[PDB]
Amino acid sequence: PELLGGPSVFLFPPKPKDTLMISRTPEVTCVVVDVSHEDPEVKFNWYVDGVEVHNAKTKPREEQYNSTYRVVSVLTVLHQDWLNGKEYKCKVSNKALPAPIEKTISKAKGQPREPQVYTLPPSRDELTKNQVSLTCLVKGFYPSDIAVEWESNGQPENNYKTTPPVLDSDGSFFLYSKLTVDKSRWQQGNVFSCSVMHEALHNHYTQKSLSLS
Amino acid sequence: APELLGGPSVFLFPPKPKDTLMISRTPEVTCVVVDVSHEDPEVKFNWYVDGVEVHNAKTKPREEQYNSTYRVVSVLTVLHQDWLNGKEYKCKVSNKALPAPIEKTISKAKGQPREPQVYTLPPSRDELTKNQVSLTCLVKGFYPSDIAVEWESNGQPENNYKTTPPVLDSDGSFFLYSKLTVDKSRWQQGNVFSCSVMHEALHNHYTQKSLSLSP
Amino acid sequence: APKAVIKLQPPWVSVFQEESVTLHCEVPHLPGSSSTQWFLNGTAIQTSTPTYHITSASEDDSGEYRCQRGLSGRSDPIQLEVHRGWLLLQVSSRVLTEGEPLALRCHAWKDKLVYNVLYYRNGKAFKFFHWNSNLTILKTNMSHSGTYHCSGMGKRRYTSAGISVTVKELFPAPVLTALLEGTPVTLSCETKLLLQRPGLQLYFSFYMGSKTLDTSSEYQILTARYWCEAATEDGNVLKRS
Ligand SMILES: *[C@@H]1O[C@H](CO[C@@H]2O[C@@H](C)[C@@H](O)[C@@H](O)[C@@H]2O)[C@@H](O[C@@H]2O[C@H](CO)[C@@H](O[C@@H]3O[C@H](CO[C@H]4O[C@H](CO)[C@@H](O)[C@H](O)[C@@H]4O[C@@H]4O[C@H](CO)[C@@H](O[C@@H]5O[C@H](CO)[C@H](O)[C@H](O)[C@H]5O)[C@H](O)[C@H]4NC(C)=O)[C@@H](O)[C@H](O[C@H]4O[C@H](CO)[C@@H](O)[C@H](O)[C@@H]4O[C@@H]4O[C@H](CO)[C@@H](O)[C@H](O)[C@H]4NC(C)=O)[C@@H]3O)[C@H](O)[C@H]2NC(C)=O)[C@H](O)[C@H]1NC(C)=O
Ligand SMILES: *[C@@H]1O[C@H](CO[C@@H]2O[C@@H](C)[C@@H](O)[C@@H](O)[C@@H]2O)[C@@H](O[C@@H]2O[C@H](CO)[C@@H](O[C@@H]3O[C@H](CO[C@H]4O[C@H](CO)[C@@H](O)[C@H](O)[C@@H]4O[C@@H]4O[C@H](CO)[C@@H](O)[C@H](O)[C@H]4NC(C)=O)[C@@H](O)[C@H](O[C@H]4O[C@H](CO)[C@@H](O)[C@H](O)[C@@H]4O[C@@H]4O[C@H](CO)[C@@H](O)[C@H](O)[C@H]4NC(C)=O)[C@@H]3O)[C@H](O)[C@H]2NC(C)=O)[C@H](O)[C@H]1NC(C)=O
Repeated sequence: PELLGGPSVFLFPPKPKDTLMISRTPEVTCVVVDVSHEDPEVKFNWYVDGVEVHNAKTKPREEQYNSTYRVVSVLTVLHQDWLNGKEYKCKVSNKALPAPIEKTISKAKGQPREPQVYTLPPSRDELTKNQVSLTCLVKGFYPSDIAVEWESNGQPENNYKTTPPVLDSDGSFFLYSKLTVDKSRWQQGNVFSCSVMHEALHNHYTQKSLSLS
Repeated sequence: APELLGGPSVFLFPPKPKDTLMISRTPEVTCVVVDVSHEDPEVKFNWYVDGVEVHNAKTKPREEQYNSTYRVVSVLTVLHQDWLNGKEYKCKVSNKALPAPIEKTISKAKGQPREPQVYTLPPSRDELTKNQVSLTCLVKGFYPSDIAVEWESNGQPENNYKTTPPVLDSDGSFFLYSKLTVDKSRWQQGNVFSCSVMHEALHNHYTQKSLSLSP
Repeated sequence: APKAVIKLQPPWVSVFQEESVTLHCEVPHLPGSSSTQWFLNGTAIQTSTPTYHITSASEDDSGEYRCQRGLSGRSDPIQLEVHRGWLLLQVSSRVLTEGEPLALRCHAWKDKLVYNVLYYRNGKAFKFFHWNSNLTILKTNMSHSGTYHCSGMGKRRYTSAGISVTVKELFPAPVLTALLEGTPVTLSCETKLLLQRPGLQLYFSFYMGSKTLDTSSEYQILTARYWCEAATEDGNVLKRS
């Protein structure tokens, strides 16, 4: 105890889509909260697998609504570095801290496993209603970092929801994605696609189509 | 040393969803008190069903956790219709490490109940190449999230399944998916599998949808 | 003879159960060996010494205290509340006038330690302290009125109950109440007292940009060839046109 008090530090991973497309910019984010007005200056040190890097971008402090300050530092990461399991450490220093605070984040460990993507048409019983549910089953993938989207004729589908990843018996994850479309469009044979982005997929994506027979 | 301010904490838990819908079962609310110090171990419970105190609650003995604290639990049986009508259940904990008795209250989730729609989805054409195969049960449009989903076949429980958490849908209701994994042998032999769902908005609180190969 | 006055030591009008507080009945003309009459909610108290010591406060000690000694008037009441809780927002007074300091304390039960304390006004935290610390607002204005409470971190995050504090306004802001050269001139300032202040009176001034022109409550040319500034003598309640 004794020296209790001072800011806290939270370290956030990059978005899964951002690590799987080389044109996007994946970033790890180090957020310091509970910074006082009296001791406002915060210092960040970033390490990648234990050696310091100097290209992080640190935003100026911003007054929160609870009278405290918040300071954010963003480190752009290389896609392959994150995918290859490198450890990103943020070290936060401030005179209200008697010893710096260090946080470490990396990709979940374990051999990556490729997801299987199965589209399932609406059940016959659901056809009697106004809207029908198209379902994308994605199973057998590891780690849980994944992205699921729907598309038809080059445009996104607005009305879909995806369950969180669920741990399955064999240690892999599965999820379902429900796209709600008007029964008229489904019966007019319009083709709907479910796109899955995951690191264990060739080119980090696969796409499965689904339409009425 | 001047110790950090603080004492025990209290958590009040609702009955399991299967216990609320079957009169065959007994639903119960559970009051758990953690961080109970050895130096002040005495815990007192007062239960109030909708304001009036009741006394049918039984408290488990003090059990020490390895973080050198005590964890005392008091369980109180509740009536089915009282829980589902909206009765407020209040636990009152008293301890000398507390400045005042801590009070927590639990009740069924408010909001107009909505009936769940249940649909069985057979395996995908492409999954038939595997020898372990997925049977899917979609349950959508239900409120509140309190639901129970199981699988049966030939009078026996099929337990090799997993069910997603409830998910908030665009229309304010909830949906989930249940995946039952069966060997492709059983699916092609023509066995009938059943998805059993229990929810307060169901008639008789129960509905089941069955699934087997079309031809 | 003047009125008696009660003083609290500590000055906090809210205390925890089993805490200690001493009440002092002070008559400005100091008296010798006269008895002190103490009252709780109009009911006299056995104690007759010029101070009253509550050793282990209980709910029976809550209410309005007044006192009186010799030929003094009975004091204005002091309200004491006794509470239970993890944290208590202690104030020196519930009612104040503009320019009178307000002292706040986030008091932890049994004087235990909390850190990362927040002070709240009207639900919004306006001050943060890594280590538990009192907080004093010296130049109070009516905007400091509200419900105050506090929070802090012990083994868990704990939060005090609210308590309302009023800072009464002393006088609104001024303007100046008012052509051919060679000119009759009548001009005044824009405010007078709001509380019944018997022995208080305001000082007014007349400024334009940097060129200024006192207790003079009326400004006037010889015959005519801007701002009225209203501030107490203490210079702690400033209002401008
Ligand atoms: C004063 O106020 C500040 C500010 O709060 C704001 O203002 C006040 C006034 C309020 O109005 C408040 O509601 C406002 O939000 C307070 O600061 C807060 O402090 C608390 C702690 O007291 C923090 O709580 C942690 O939150 C984590 C999650 O935070 C995210 O989600 C919340 C909402 O859920 C958001 O509000 C946050 O901002 C975070 O949001 C994320 O932000 C990331 C970075 O910006 C985003 O990632 C980046 O995204 C960008 C795009 O913009 C790029 O793409 C980048 O590439 C990408 O990296 C991200 O998208 C975004 N997410 C979302 C959903 O928006 C929790 O994870 C954390 O829990 C951990 O720690 C707890 C201990 O405190 C513990 O109990 C938990 O169990 C958990 O512990 C973890 O457990 C797991 C096991 O499951 C372990 O494996 C882990 O190791 C372990 N971790 C740790 C660290 O131990 C906390 O709950 C809160 O985040 C913070 N808010 C903000 C805004 O900073 C402050 O507290 C107030 N002071 C006082 C005295 O009250
Ligand atoms: C000392 O040890 C004890 C013992 O803990 C256990 O023992 C050892 C071996 C350790 O390894 C521990 O890790 C281990 O867990 C500690 O006691 C624990 O104390 C914490 C609080 O510090 C409690 O956390 C709360 O948990 C509830 C939910 O807890 C259920 O789920 C756990 C698994 O997920 C399970 O372990 C629990 O036992 C409990 O499980 C339920 O048990 C009952 C049996 O009676 C059964 O009927 C249920 O079916 C069963 N459920 C399941 C899923 O198994 C969680 O809800 C609490 O979070 C609330 O409060 C937080 C702030 O306190 C807040 O951050 C949250 O947001 C949340 O707030 C709620 O938010 C929701 C919205 O999401 C809102 O609707 C609510 O209104 C709101 N409520 C409140 C009150 O705010 C909280 O996280 C542990 O449960 C408890 N463990 C046990 C076993 O009692 C103790 O802390 C240790 N002390 C120290 C100093 O370390």
